[PDB]
Amino acid sequence: GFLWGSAGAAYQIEGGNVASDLWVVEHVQPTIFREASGDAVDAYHRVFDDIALAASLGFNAHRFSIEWSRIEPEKGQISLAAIAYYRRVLEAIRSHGMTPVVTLHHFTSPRWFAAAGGFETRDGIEPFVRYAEIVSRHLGDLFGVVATFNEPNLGGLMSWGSLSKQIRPIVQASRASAARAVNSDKFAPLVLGDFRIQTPIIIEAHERAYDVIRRETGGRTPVGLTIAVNDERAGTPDAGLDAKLEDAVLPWVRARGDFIGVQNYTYALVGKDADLPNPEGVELTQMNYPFAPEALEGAIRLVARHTDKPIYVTENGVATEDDARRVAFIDRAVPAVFACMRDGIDVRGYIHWSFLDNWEWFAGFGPKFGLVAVDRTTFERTPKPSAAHLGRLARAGLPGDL
Repeated sequence: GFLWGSAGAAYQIEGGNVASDLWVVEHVQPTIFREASGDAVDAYHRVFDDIALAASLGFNAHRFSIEWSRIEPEKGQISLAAIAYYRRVLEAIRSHGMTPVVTLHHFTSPRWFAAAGGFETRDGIEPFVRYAEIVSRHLGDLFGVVATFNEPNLGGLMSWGSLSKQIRPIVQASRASAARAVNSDKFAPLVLGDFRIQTPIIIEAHERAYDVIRRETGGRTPVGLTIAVNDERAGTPDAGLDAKLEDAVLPWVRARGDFIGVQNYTYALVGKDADLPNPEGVELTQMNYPFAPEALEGAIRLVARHTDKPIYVTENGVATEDDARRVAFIDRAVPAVFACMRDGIDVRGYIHWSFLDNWEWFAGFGPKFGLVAVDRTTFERTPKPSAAHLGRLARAGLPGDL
């Protein structure tokens, strides 16, 4: 049945991911990271409590990522302890009646992989595939739904914003500093790589990993990818919508796969060659883009205009210090999904970002996306009202129409 879940990503919640490329990036100059990820919210130790709490809130699905840097800290060196740890995670999700939604790659890579150029060179396809195979061999029988890559299209999507053009040389500088730090001519974390180079290479790696995963799970597990999708709206009559979609959406939607994971937060006003500034008058989130749950519908519709694949909402949420606003956002976001399904669009789940307040990459711990707050001295969890709220929406489930 329809999935009702919460989401997290390993690097943003687990803590201690020293083997991951973004750690090196975190500790060089110049600095693009506000704040070290460090311990995040210590979900490495608290994950089982989090799973029991999620089940208890009424969710039937649990999205999490497997951190490749734990499984393969050095090239060709496989951590059986990390594989067993993630198997305990999966079995804990199953034990509490939930469908595991597993992300194999969520922005970060092992240091050596970035140092070899990551996905900016086709040499990067082979290791990922092999990684996707190993985990599939060891854990595949417990997978519920599998996304190979989380938002590999983010670079192309945000290349239409002004921020990315302004910060770009600082990002490339910290890349070069990291490369020096690891004694390499290259350091290319996926989320810091050039989307124009990476997009076809990553797509190729996804289709190969797709075949391998389908093989290792006897074709019984949906395998796909997730992409960031705005509600893209024409901001001037000569909007570059066609070009932006070729840059950021269409190649990913057209790749082989069992579904498209739609991850939407807001709308974008698209000019001729770049996005337009935010319309002022309008409420923003901590991420400094408009508060807009209805955008979800647009996003879904957008994807449905260009594929017949089933759609999962693998991320949807709001960064705010005021949880009442998240309650309103959710009360408007779920009916948007329902509208899309009433028009025959095949949506198969709604997964909220995020379960916990966690480390929001460059912005640090500032942005509060979670249904559950965390004291980062004790790592105690305190559910916000929205947690039990969305829980009750999950129990209510689909309307009679659907």
